[PDB]
Amino acid sequence: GSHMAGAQDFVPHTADLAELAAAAGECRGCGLYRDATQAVFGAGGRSARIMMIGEQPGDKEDLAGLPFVGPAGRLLDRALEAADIDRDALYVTNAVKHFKFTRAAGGKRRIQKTPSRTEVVACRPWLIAEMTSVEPDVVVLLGATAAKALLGNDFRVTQHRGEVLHVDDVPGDPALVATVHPSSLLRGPKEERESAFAGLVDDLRVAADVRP
Ligand SMILES: O=c1cc[nH]c(=O)[nH]1
Ligand code: SF4
Repeated sequence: GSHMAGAQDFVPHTADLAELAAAAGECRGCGLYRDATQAVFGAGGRSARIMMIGEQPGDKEDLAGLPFVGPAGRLLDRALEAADIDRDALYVTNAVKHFKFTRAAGGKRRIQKTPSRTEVVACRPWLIAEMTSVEPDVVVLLGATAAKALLGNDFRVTQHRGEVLHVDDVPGDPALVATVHPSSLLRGPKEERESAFAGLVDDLRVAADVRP
C-alpha cells in the first residue's frame, strides 16, 4: 500500500551474484538510479562468512562500480588490518546501491547526501537477496543508515555499538553487529574519532569470532 514495493519488482529469483548485480543496474525502485552512473553491487564471493554493509557508494565508487574504493575504503582497510581480517574473504556491500549526491551550484558536487528512509527501505530487497546468496554467519552494519536498514528506523548505533544482535525478519538469522561507519572517521574531534576507530576494530574482531 502507501508502503512502497521499491526494488522488489526488480529482484530476480536467483542466488547468483552476477545475475543479481546485473539486475540491479536496471532497478528503478527509487529515484536514486537517475543521478547515479550505475548500481554499485557488492564485492567478494558467496564463500564469505562475514558480510559488511556500508551506507551507499561515494564519488569514486559510482565511477568504478565497486564499494569502498575511496577514502572511506582506506579507513576501512586500516581497521581490517588492525583486526587481522582479509578484505578479500569478506562480502562488502551498501544499504543503498545508487550514489545519492547533489549537483547544486555552488557547493561541492558529487559528495554523498543522506539517503531517505524511503530509499533505504526501497533498496533493502537487494540486501535480502545478497544475504540469501552469501548466507553470512555475521553481518557488520557500518553506520546509522546500514544499521537502521536491518535493525529498524528507531535503532541507535550509539546505544548498541558492538553488541551481537539478532532480528526476526532476515533470512537465515545471521548475527548482526552495528558499529561506526569508516567515513565518520575522516573528519571530526580527535579523541572521539580515535576512540571510535578502536571500537570499530574491537567490533570487527568480535564479528570475526562469532558463529551463531
Ligand atoms: O562503498 C562505500 C563508499 C563510501 N561510503 C559507504 O558507505 N560505502
Ligand atoms: S538505490 Fe536501490 S532501490 Fe533505489 S533505484 Fe537504486 S538499486 Fe533500486
